Amino acid sequence: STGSATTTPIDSLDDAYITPVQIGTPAQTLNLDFDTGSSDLWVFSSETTASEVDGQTIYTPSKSTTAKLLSGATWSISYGDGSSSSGDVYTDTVSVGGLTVTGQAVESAKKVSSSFTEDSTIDGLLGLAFSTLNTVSPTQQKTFFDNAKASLDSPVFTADLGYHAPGTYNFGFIDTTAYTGSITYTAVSTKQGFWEWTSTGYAVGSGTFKSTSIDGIADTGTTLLYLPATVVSAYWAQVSGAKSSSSVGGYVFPCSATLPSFTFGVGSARIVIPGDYIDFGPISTGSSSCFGGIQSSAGIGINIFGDVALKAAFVVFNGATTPTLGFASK
Repeated sequence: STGSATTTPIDSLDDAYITPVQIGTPAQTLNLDFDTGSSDLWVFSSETTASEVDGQTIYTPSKSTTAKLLSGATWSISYGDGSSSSGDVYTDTVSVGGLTVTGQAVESAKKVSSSFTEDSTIDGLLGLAFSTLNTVSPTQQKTFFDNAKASLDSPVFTADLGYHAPGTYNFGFIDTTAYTGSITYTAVSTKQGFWEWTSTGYAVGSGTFKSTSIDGIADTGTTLLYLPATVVSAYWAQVSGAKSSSSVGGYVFPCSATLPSFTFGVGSARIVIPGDYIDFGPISTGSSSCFGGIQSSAGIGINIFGDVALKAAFVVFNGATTPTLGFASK
């Protein structure tokens, strides 16, 4: 089997992407944030504290003839950005782009943090990291991909995120029309539960490539590119007037600037992030100070190849017995 679904930016900055997901019978369609950095499929629901729901579409398990309470199961998650959610668990039928999993754990939120409430466009998350990170207790549950894997034509999914435009998540096949040149594959460590890999280096604009190993995670659920402070300083040094602002919480730059590109290495291959992808607009409405899309990972504890990086590439998440990651230009 295969599946193919369009993923759409939630706003004009590409802060996140939402993908429609069918849950239950009859289908209840929710727009979920596909997150290769976590492993829970959780949704706003009829059980979510009413004051914590603000415009989201909810899953109502009592209206699904295929929903079953997973007795005794609870979940609770905290994300790298300080947001969190928790609740109980149902199994139900879940379909993405024509690919159906029966008996998928659907984690129903009883509580969500303010950051989730405030984002009316995101109805929940669909985790695509390794199932070892799933938070369901006392019986850990599998991701949608893990459940689908054996049925797929090939045990892969691909992320093709757009810049200020829709893109595509495919399951079970590689669309050879969706990228240019070849796909370069690189090794993955699953030891921390992530799609963790090592970039071979970077360049700023038309500058020379610096060969250096940068361990990090491919994370569709993180907006920005978080890299070591040395790398990030080298980038922003090429933007007149850019500075790290402790009050704002990262590098800012004059909105009048033209940003240089940023290149990262995948083996001997190179992915070029155009400068415009690094612009996250005014820090507050009407400001001439703009927020940068490349930020320091210092104090996160891990480097993160988030959407800024991934949307410059066609990315293969290869879930073979020994997982690997592939990147192509597009």
